[PDB]
Amino acid sequence: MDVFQEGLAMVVQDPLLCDLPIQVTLEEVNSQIALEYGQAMTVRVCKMDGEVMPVVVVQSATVLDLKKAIQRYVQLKQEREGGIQHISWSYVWRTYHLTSAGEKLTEDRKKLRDYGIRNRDEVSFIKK
Amino acid sequence: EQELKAAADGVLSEVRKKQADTKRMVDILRALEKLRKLRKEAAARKGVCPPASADETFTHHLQRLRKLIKKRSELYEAEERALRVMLEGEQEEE
Amino acid sequence: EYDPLKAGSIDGTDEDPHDRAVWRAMLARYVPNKGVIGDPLLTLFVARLNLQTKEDKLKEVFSRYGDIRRLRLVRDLVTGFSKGYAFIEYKEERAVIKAYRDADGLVIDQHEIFVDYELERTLKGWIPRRLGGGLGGKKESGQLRFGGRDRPFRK
RNA sequence: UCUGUCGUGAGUGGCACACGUAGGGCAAUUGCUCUGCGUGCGGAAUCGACAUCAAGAGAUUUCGGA
Repeated sequence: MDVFQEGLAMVVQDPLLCDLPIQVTLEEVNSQIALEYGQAMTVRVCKMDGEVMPVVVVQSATVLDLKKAIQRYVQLKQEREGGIQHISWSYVWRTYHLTSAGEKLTEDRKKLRDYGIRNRDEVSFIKK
Repeated sequence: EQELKAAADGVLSEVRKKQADTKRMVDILRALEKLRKLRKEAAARKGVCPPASADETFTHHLQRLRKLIKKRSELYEAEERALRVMLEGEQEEE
Repeated sequence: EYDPLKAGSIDGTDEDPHDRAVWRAMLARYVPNKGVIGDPLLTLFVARLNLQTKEDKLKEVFSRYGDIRRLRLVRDLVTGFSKGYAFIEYKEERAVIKAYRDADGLVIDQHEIFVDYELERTLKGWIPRRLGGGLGGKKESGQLRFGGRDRPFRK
């Protein structure tokens, strides 16, 4: 009773649609809509082993909103590869910070544009 | 009323859960179809590679898929109507 | 034979937890994750590595004790930060015991590494430090867990 | 002495609950109602946070309520 999966699979094979990770879901495609409209922006995060994950947020996204985007990206990642799914995000955000250009992103309420973050930027992790 | 609602809730909510799932593929193809459009505006330079084959292959996919989705929803709507017919039938006579 | 009770005491004579972390150790139940792989006999758990140490260098310096079947350095799941400890899986028990006796104190990237066996699936009732307990510790940090190779009991 | 339930890659997950916190609407300077986040009773000082188990930094003393 999952005929939609076959259709989604073949449609993804569109050369102008290869960016999409098999299972599409509404929030992922909608985020890339704002990418075409320019409202969104991609903020790259690199884990300390060098692996990079391209988290996408809106231009007016706040720091705390960016945090959930990482949660949304990571959580979506875990189901596809089947890793650990019950990430204790309370702990992860309790001990680690977010830093860009040597400035730690502490104010969850402040928006990334004032924190100097532009599209296609890079931010890293650091302990409390 | 509390157990009248719960009895309706037990069946009506379950049908909606599948119906919401049944609707969930519609907006997937709606959002995907939109995303296809704005990338063709950027494909004015990318249109060198054949988009007509790409567009033709894309369009025939959803239409059969959306036809099957509508066929499935007709089954679910009939049961939703039937459940609404039967559930309210019992509550008056009780 | 791990006992969170006596682990908090120098000579195994304490009958009452002197630390809430000891109390948490008794209550909490631990099972190794799905990431725990391989025969526990041959897993030489090493610790106190440098956070900049790469898993290749660990293979490079630990191959001198013999062939190495498998290796993993542990990093934080979400962040990627190295956790400062690894797990070396060897072949033949001759290699791991050689790794046991000499590699303890072996300086790697300006750090004196710590070497032990894998005590999860071998030491009864073993509880890691995260769940309260573990071994080693530092008496500076308001708590300590005796009974390990680093701090044997004062028997 | 300081919530319940379902869960085992999860003493750290899900939901609910309680308390606190940020933004929205309503009434009489205050009160009532919704969404996000923090802890599971809540503060202070000190020692740690560069500790031995596949991912998790806590602990000693102190004092406020129930």
